[PDB]
Amino acid sequence: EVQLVESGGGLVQPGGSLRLSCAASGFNVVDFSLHWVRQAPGKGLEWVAYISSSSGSTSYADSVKGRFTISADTSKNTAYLQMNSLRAEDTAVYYCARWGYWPGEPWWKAFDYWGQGTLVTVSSASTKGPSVFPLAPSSKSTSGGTAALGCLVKDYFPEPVTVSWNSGALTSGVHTFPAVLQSSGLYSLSSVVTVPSSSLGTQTYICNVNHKPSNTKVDKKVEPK
Amino acid sequence: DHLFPPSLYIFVIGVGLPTNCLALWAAYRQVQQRNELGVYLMNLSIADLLYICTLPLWVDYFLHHDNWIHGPGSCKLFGFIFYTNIYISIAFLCCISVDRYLAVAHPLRFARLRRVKTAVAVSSVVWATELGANSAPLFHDELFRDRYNHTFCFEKFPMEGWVAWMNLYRVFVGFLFPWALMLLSYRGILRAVDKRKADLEDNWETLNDNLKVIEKADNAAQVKDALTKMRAAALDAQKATDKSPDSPEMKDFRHGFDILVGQIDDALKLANEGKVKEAQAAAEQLKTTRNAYIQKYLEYLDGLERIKRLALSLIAIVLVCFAPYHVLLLSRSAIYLGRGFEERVFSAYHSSLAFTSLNCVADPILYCLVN
Amino acid sequence: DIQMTQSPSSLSASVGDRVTITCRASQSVSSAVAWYQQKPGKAPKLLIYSASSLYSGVPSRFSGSRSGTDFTLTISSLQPEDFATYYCQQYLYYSLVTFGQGTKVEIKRTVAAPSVFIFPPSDSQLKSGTASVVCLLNNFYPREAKVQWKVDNALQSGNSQESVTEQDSKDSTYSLSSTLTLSKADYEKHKVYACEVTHQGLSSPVTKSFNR
Ligand SMILES: CCc1nn2c(C)cc(C)nc2c1Cc1ccc(-c2nnc(C3CCNCC3)o2)cc1
Repeated sequence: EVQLVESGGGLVQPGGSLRLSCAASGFNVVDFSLHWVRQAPGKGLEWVAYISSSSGSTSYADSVKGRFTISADTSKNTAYLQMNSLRAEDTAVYYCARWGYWPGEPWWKAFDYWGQGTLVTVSSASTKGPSVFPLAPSSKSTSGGTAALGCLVKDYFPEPVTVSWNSGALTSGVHTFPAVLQSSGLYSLSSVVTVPSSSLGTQTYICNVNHKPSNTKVDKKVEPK
Repeated sequence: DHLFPPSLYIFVIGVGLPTNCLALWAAYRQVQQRNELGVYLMNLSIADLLYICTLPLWVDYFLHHDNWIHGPGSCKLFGFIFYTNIYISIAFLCCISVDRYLAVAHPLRFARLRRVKTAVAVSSVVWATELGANSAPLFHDELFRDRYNHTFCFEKFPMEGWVAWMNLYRVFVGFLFPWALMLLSYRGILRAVDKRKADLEDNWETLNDNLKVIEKADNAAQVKDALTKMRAAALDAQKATDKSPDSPEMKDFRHGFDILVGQIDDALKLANEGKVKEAQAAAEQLKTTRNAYIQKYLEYLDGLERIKRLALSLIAIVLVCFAPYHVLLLSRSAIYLGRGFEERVFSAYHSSLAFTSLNCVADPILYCLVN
Repeated sequence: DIQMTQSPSSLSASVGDRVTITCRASQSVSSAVAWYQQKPGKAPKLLIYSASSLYSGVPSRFSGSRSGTDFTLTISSLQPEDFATYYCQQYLYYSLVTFGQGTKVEIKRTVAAPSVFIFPPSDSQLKSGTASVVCLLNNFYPREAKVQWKVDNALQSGNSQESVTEQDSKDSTYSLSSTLTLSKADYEKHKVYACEVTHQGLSSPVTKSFNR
């Protein structure tokens, strides 16, 4: 079985450092060139770094020169990327990929194997639970139709926040928007459910907000004024 | 005047028999080497023996007898053999022109056709088709007595009607159709060869100039971009070198290109490190690698030119050996079929009929064009 | 430095439809262009290498070719599994690797304008010294949209955020929302906060507004 397995991602403060690993199975690290490819959230792919342990050759994207060091240790069949002096702009999913050596098919076939990728998030923000606000619908809006009711989950950190409605009972008509990173370094989600106008009365709706990283659970009732 | 046919036929017998036997030997050996053209040449050479084994009697007819002492069946048989020789030779020369066209224009697309077994199946179809087309008199003897005499063996002076129509069929389908196909194959070969050659010059110039810049480059960034284009050119040239039959010379070219690309990568990484010595690394390694493949490249260029010569000489053979005969056959048909050199045409016609026997000489010559 | 440009940054197509994605090299690249398929949350998979050949395991639906510097990816007939982001990648050398920006193949649908709602700030956040106004656009069928925030008819800029969902798995539509960010000091001023929404499916911008 041919595998590339990344590890070592996580949260680092600006100016700090991380050491990412890429373990190999099936093939050895010395049998191919390893590349790191970065994908910033919402962006396309960027090549970041290269190592060929068979020749001792490395290279870096201009955006990381003098900042990142790439190395490998074939005795553990593992490669590493040392990321020093990190900037906010380095937040991305880092993937380890396998590209073979010239001549022949191992080279023409390029990034045949990719690892799973690991997330590196660079931020000065400390861990925060959410502020949860009721985006209650107005009774005068789109009257007689389907009301949109929701909750705003504001200023939280880190990223992995789960929002569900009525403890998992309400899945129909539910849109959870991707969180947006705020200038504060914290994130904000919005979760909206669509409901028949009449149901305003009755069918109380609860926004169940769960933050594993902050051991926080917030239950808010969204109701028209 | 009347001794021209006998003299030409005696020459043809004396030359063609030794040379058709040697041609069959050489073509068989070419087949043993898995050269599919050795099959077509073998089919050509046997056809020219089949005709030749009849010529010795025609000469005796012209020199020692006042008529056809052999009887009507020897006349119908020699006519059949004559026509089959002409159309077999035309069909196989066309097949050769079309497989040289495919070999140069589509080297990796119809590989299954450039095989001995495919060529034999093609020859079998060609032989059965020719034999059937010319076998009609063998199923009804009125045909041979509406077209040929039976006291002398020539085609009757006036033409019954169907005779002129079949003569037009054979001129247009027998001669003009495969001739036009041979001319189209020749021009397609010229275009395919000139395009491959021109494309292989574009890569040579980009490589040459990028090496010159590396020779005079100062900043590492320019050595880097020069090597980048050198690599693109090398890969494109190897693609041009990739052919479906895995010819031994092409394999060597592929290996050379792999060596070249490896040297370009060694220099490219040495340059990324920032060691200026890359200038001499590349300036010596690529020069050394080019220093030896050039002679092979010249041999390849000569090979492509020799394909062009084959197609042109083959067209010239078809036009010298057969054009005067189909031209006078068409002229004598356009007369019956319409409304004065007319007899005067009948010994230019007979002289051109005799002249068509030189395809028994041209066929063994093609051996010097294939290899 | 060898840039690759993909033209159809977003392509809509039906299941069973013919899809062509075109990528242009800034300079000569030998047939060293690969195509990759990326699905959300996953590492890219190689489809085509050497601007032509399929990678083993890749369906015959995929093909591609080179014409000079122009490279294409063709999906002869889209399957439900092919709605992915495709990337064009240049591989001349280990250190020169570049990617095109990627083209996303979306599921084609008919056109419908979104429903628009306004969600005013309430006391639970206003008491914190901040304010936010949220404008919601639901079930928009095309992807493109423009939302303008205006306060007392002034056009604001640089003080709002936007988030868009992926095509819905049952409807193949998008929902968009945007948030206007205000300090309490800014919220305490002005009377009307309005969201002006323009879409290709609308004949005229639709507005909804919040009068303090
Ligand atoms: C050009 C010669 C020729 N070769 N040939 C072949 C190979 C096959 C076929 C089907 N036809 C021909 C012909 C036509 C052809 C033309 C004239 C005669 C002819 N006239 N008189 C005679 C005798 C001999 C000479 N003194 C008078 C009596 O012979 C016969 C035949």
